[PDB]
Amino acid sequence: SERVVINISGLRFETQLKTLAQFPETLLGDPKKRMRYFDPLRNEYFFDRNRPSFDAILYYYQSGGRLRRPVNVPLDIFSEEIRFYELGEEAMEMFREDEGYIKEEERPLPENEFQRQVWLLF
Amino acid sequence: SERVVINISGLRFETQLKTLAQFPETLLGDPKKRMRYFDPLRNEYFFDRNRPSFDAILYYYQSGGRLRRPVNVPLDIFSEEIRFYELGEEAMEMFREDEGYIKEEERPLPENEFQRQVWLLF
Amino acid sequence: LQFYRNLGKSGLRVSCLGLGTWVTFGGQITDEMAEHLMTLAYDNGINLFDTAEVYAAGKAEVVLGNIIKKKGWRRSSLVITTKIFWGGKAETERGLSRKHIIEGLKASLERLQLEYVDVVFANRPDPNTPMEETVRAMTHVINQGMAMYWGTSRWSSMEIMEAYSVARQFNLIPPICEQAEYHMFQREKVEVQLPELFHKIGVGAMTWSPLACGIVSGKYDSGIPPYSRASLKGYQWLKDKILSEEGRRQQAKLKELQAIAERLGCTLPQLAIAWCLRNEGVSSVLLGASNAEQLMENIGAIQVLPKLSSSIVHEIDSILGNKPYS
Amino acid sequence: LQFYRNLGKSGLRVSCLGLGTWVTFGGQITDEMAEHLMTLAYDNGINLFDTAEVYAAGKAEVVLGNIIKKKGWRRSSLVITTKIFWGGKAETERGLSRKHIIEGLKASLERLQLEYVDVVFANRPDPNTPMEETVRAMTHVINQGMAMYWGTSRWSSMEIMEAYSVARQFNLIPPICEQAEYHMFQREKVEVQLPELFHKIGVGAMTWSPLACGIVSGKYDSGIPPYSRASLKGYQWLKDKILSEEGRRQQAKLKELQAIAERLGCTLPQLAIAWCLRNEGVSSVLLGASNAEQLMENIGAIQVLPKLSSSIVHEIDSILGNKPYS
Ligand SMILES: NC(=O)c1ccc[n+]([C@@H]2O[C@H](COP(=O)([O-])OP(=O)(O)OC[C@H]3O[C@@H](n4cnc5c(N)ncnc54)[C@H](OP(=O)(O)O)[C@@H]3O)[C@@H](O)[C@H]2O)c1
Ligand SMILES: NC(=O)c1ccc[n+]([C@@H]2O[C@H](COP(=O)([O-])OP(=O)(O)OC[C@H]3O[C@@H](n4cnc5c(N)ncnc54)[C@H](OP(=O)(O)O)[C@@H]3O)[C@@H](O)[C@H]2O)c1
Repeated sequence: SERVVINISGLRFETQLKTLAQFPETLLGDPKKRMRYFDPLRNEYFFDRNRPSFDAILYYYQSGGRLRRPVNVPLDIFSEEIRFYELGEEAMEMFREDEGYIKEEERPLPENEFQRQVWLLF
Repeated sequence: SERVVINISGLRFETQLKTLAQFPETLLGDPKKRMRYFDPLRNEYFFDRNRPSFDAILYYYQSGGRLRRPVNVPLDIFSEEIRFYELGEEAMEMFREDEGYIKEEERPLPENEFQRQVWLLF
Repeated sequence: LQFYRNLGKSGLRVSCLGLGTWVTFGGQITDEMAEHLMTLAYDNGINLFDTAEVYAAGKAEVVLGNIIKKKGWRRSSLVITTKIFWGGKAETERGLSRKHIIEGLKASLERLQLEYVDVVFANRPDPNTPMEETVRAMTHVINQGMAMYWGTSRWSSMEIMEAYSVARQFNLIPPICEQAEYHMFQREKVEVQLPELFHKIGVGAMTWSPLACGIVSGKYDSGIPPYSRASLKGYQWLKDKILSEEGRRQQAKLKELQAIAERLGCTLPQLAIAWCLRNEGVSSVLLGASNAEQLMENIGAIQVLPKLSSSIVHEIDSILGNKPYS
Repeated sequence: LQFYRNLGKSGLRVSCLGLGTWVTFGGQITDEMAEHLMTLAYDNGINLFDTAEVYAAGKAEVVLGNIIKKKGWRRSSLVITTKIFWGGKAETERGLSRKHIIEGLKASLERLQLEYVDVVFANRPDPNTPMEETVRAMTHVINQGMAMYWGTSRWSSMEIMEAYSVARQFNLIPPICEQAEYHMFQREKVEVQLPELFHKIGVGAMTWSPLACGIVSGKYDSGIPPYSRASLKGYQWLKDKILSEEGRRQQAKLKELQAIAERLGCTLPQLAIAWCLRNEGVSSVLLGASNAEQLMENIGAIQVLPKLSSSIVHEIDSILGNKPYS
């Protein structure tokens, strides 16, 4: 129940340690990864980053997995924040799907020299 | 006129005790229900929850009943917050109506074995 | 069953029973008797003694201090508390202004021949002094090593909460205890208002007049005994209460309570005192005594405490018919 | 190779080895021997001496103080530390309440004939006292010039972090050190829990019983020698450990460690002490000694420190087979 204070460029966020400990493999969930951002003088973790985005990042832990991009935050900026906080590929995949994306197919000519070469001009 | 400080995941809210005492049957209106969330070290009630939603929750008490969902908050998330703060079914009903909902009808075959059974395949 | 208790949620451990000095010390009883009462209490594990600048115009503190000095008890084994508010005839010698709290406590400490008290109490609320000034002054005397903690007396829960919020606002020290009147005929505050403060901000209750000045002892069942507090010069007000219409009503109810005492196998005073300690919210009860007999009997209330079952408590509520609405 | 180290991240510089007074001073050894041990340590650059109100019921502090006063060493050249918690039989004479910390430290300072100690430690955690009260009291005695810094002893890392957050919350002073037990058969806390506190909030470790009361010296390889701590009246508990089933197991492993000592060219005690200093998280190790021979040998652990290679450390881990999981 120990509380944690995360300061996003001046904007103060507060949560419980158990809330973050829920997702260990993320930056805020792993003590060794967030250690770098701790300010022992103010007893808070400080990130010189985008403010509007963190709300959703924190809600992700509080909700237990809900990663919704705030209406007022550009998809390119929010996606960078998701990657910075290391939420993982599963969450990222779940995210792009909802944002209306996903899809990657197309093998490739194995018989190199011949097939693969012909299948490229056809 | 005593003042109350409610801290929503770091976001600081402040109001008068009489404003909350207006709706006793809610979590914030009932001393016994909010007692659990009090932090005697900082003299505030702390909730590890969704930030964007609380604005409207507090305005509900200040306005005397106006429960409007913030444009930037998903209906599914706001509805959960309304239930958590225990605003009551009347407010909830009033809310869904405005949000464009409401409606539940359809009795059911009483003469069990016979009627109710036939009325299901017809 | 737990003889020692934390005063509220602080780290200060007091015996569930303490000994007061109002009326008796430096007044009704001889210094010899005072030394006897204190020795008896100390030897029985009681570590809490309460006094006030106003009791016998300061003589109570002088007597209390002479005993402690004479007995040579280790200061660390005692919990001395004193109250401030009425310190003299002059306009500036009363109240909870920074001036009187500092001067008042300094003078009490002088009469007590002690470097400090464990808890200093505002003897009553002060409408003429802003809360900030009072909390800053109490915090000041604690930082000066004049007191270890401070508490309130006769303050409403609203006022206690104000002192607490003011303390948090300015990084000052909140009060840790309220000294409230409590006995079978005065239950409101301790049962309805204080419990919330106890659980919310840790303020505990240290109750006084558990026998309502002797009224609940049953000694006034038929008239004003000679040498009883009610007969003392200056306590006509108490005599008026006992003989009043409501006074007669109380005495009548006490005769009903006597049967409860016999069933529990104790005397009425023991039942009355044990009753006050039945709820966690009460940290300690300050006793009064004009002789050793009274003190030895009263201390026995601790043996009764375990027998106060829900059933018995409900029964006493019926007889008293004054249980406060929550 | 660095004889002097910062205590945690504070500016206080202590020798990597300090001398304690538990069991010995005012107890097992003569004041003459105590003066000899202290002189030897001081002349060898050790500037850290630890004592406690509880050791020999205060006599240890009295002996420590008599030596400092007699030798006339400059106060500024010493780092005296003392622990508070058990200060007497009375209910209020124990714990970390504001009352006992102030009275306890004041009394220790009196027995030490010193105006102040460099570091005052809460000898152990106190469940009955809110953290705020404790941190405010420690901060208070520091502001009064009674201590320069404060530390914890036997506190979990969770409790140490609580004191730190409470200090930040109220603008108080955080603790700078934890006095933890540490030797080859008690590695958990110092190796798994404390390092994080060291890097995060700068709290350093000052370890005690590096030889597990003598057990790791190898002197108990075959029975309880006469005059050893395990034979002293009152340490039957230690004797029980040595002869226990687990006791025999340890002694067996020590015979395996002896080969490591010979390879490094040192005695077992020197290896055991040097082992404790192998990681930065440990600021200093408090030694114990009943005679000058023991102290002169133990101080030699500093020459071994440089030889403790990863390979050697891995080897000792195999023999002990008790390396804690991170
Ligand atoms: N915070 C405040 O403003 C405040 C106000 C008042 C008091 N107090 C504190 O509370 C303490 C206790 O108050 P209190 O004196 O009113 O207490 P109490 O318990 O209500 O009354 C004690 C008095 O009743 C009589 N008595 C006690 N035990 C008896 C027994 N077993 N049999 C017969 N008579 C008995 C004695 O008077 P007689 O023998 O003379 O009849 C004795 O002096 C004070 O001394 C003071 O420290 C605080
Ligand atoms: N924070 C706390 O709660 C706490 C608790 C305990 C101790 N401490 C501190 O830590 C200090 C050290 O603890 P400790 O006394 O247990 O230390 P230790 O190093 O584990 O044991 C020292 C004892 O072992 C024996 N010994 C030492 N060197 C030896 C050698 N070369 N050969 C043979 N025997 C040797 C001696 O006892 P014999 O000669 O009598 O056998 C000596 O008294 C204490 O004095 C105290 O200041 C703190």
